[PDB]
Amino acid sequence: PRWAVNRPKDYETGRDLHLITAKLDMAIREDIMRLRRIRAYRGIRHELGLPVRGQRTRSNFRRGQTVGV
Amino acid sequence: QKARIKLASTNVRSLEEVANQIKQIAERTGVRMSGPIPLPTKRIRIVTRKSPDGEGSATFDRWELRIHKRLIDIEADERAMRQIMRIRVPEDVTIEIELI
Amino acid sequence: GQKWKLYIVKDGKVIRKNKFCPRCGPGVFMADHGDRWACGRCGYTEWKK
Amino acid sequence: AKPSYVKFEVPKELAEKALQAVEIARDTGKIRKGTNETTKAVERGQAKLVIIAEDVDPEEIVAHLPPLCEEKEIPYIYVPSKKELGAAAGIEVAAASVAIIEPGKARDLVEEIAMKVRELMK
Amino acid sequence: AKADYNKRKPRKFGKGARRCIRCGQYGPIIRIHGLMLCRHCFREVAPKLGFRKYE
Amino acid sequence: KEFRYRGYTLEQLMNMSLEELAKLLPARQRRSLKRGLTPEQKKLLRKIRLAKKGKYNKPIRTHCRDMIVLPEMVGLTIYVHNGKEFVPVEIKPEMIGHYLGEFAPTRKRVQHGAPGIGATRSSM
RNA sequence: UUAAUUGGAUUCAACGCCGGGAACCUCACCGGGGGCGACGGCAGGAUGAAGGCCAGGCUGAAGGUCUUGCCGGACGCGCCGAG
Ligand SMILES: [Mg+2]
Ligand SMILES: [Mg+2]
Ligand SMILES: [Mg+2]
Ligand SMILES: [Zn+2]
Repeated sequence: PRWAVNRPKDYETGRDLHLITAKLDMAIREDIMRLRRIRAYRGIRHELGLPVRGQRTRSNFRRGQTVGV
Repeated sequence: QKARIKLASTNVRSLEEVANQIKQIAERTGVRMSGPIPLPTKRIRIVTRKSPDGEGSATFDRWELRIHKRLIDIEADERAMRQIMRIRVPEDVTIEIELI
Repeated sequence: GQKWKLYIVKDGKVIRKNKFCPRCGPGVFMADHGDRWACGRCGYTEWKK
Repeated sequence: AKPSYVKFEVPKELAEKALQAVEIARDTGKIRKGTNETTKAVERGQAKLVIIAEDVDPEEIVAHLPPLCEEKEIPYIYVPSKKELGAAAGIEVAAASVAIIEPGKARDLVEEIAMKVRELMK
Repeated sequence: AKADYNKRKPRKFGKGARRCIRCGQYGPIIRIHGLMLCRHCFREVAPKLGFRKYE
Repeated sequence: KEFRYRGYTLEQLMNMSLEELAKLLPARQRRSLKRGLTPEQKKLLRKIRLAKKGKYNKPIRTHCRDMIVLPEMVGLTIYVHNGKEFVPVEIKPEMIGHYLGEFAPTRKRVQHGAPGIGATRSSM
């Protein structure tokens, strides 16, 4: 069924495709690159390495070292 | 040929007084009466925080309002129907009459 | 100031230069847009001449 | 209208009937001062008692009532002064045209003075 | 006109659609069984309405 | 290496009814279009069509952050309010189907300083 | 850190607490635009005060204001107290 493939309604051709291995990787990379070219909000979030789907960041998502006072 | 009577109140004594008046009216004539049936009580419970501010331990009030009910079935007879229509309830009792 | 002029009224004859709205009676006067009969209060897309 | 416009003479009786019979009329009637307000009324005949004082210059906005007198019945009289005409009916300003409709208990004098003005000059 | 710049919009939902009928506060309104009272106002008028603290 | 959106060139997208275009957009855009446009969006669209026709030689400024980018808006520059000022956005073909507000950030990037007194337990 | 990230509470007895799960409203914060002075008095005002509008500019959008002139008849924040 068409509702089972991992890339329905392709952005370029309009068809229902299923990608595996390298093709999948480069398709995802191209999607993120397109978001970055137009300077969209999600593209900026991808560049800065920050959460993209609207999470709060004051408490969690901490990956670093404690700073001294 | 039978009439159904519903009563409700927040005061249990007035309910019984009105029901007893009806029972005496029915006995005072030749007429059959389906006895006063007790229906389940309505409880309205509301829980609120006490303090106006948000400081201090949290404590609560549990307020409650109780509504009692009765049900009476009696056959419609003009001699007795007028008498039960002439009885006037205290201000805290609701009464409704219907024909079935 | 005073706004009552531009009406051709001679010594004995009163005739109004600006017509009144067909919705109302005589006396209420239109503007002088020239492209359409502005009418002030009704307004008409007629392309007056 | 204005004194520098010789229409006819200035009888005392007309002024007596015109200035002294609106105080008895104001208390039982409605008042419409102003030339522009009255002009539409008199064109539409809404005017009933058109009293015109001679105080308004130039001969621009006063030059409508006489040429319109023939268009309607327009029972009208002339007022000598403007100072107390508003005191007769209205507010304490200078008024030129105090047109009223259906005054109370002012019928015989008004009808007589209207007939006199009708037979005097039109 | 000029009074149009003083009127509020007629909201049908949200916190702005309900006020206490005794003090006019927005916020913690008790909606149970059609009451429209603050949690503050209800505490002091409950005995008059017939509620009691049985337990 | 032209532009295509679902197998269509730009021109084929230009000559489309708003309903036909709505079948290509994602679900959120389709529901927003089906439910109609708000009056503010109507005024903005009127200005855009005027500017395309060859009139309105003035910059376009708008408070509508929820307007969806449409193909007929390509090539214009719009100034979108970010809360305190209007920022220019140059509409490119790969922006079809996005809200305008996505291109006008409302917060400034954070560069942290030195933690102050009370930032740790020992500093209190 | 920021244009603003509105405020209260700091041992037990502050920190899923202010019934505080804020898209608008809530809202108190930030950028911008509009509106309001019972009652007394001063200017002024039917030779019309105050007030309202078809079209078009200004504008985020707005008879808000301006352009263009039409509508309404008695009070008056342009000034002083006061509310
Ligand atoms: Mg804080
Ligand atoms: Mg929420
Ligand atoms: Mg808010
Ligand atoms: Zn309350």
